[PDB]
Amino acid sequence: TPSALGKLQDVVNHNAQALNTLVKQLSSKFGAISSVLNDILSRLDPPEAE
Amino acid sequence: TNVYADSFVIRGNEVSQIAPGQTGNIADYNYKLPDDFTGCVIAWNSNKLD
Repeated sequence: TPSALGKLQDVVNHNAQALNTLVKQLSSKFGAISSVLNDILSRLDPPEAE
Repeated sequence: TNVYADSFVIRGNEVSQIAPGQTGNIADYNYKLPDDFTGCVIAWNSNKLD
């Protein structure tokens, strides 16, 4: 029965999912033209970049 | 606290360049206004005297 360690694998899967989501939520646009800070600082002017 | 008062003559087509965070011929090489400028801009024609 490989599913006997339910909680021991569940906590590790939850931690891995939380870390993967926290890392993946950096490439999502929250109202800007892109998700790269360098692109915002390069293309747009300082006022709109702020 | 401090009220700085400067004066200068400018062309009519160059008045729109006097703005916080504005580029132009008389906006990047003669007078650079900061992006956090807190003040008033007073302009008036003086063709009858200059």
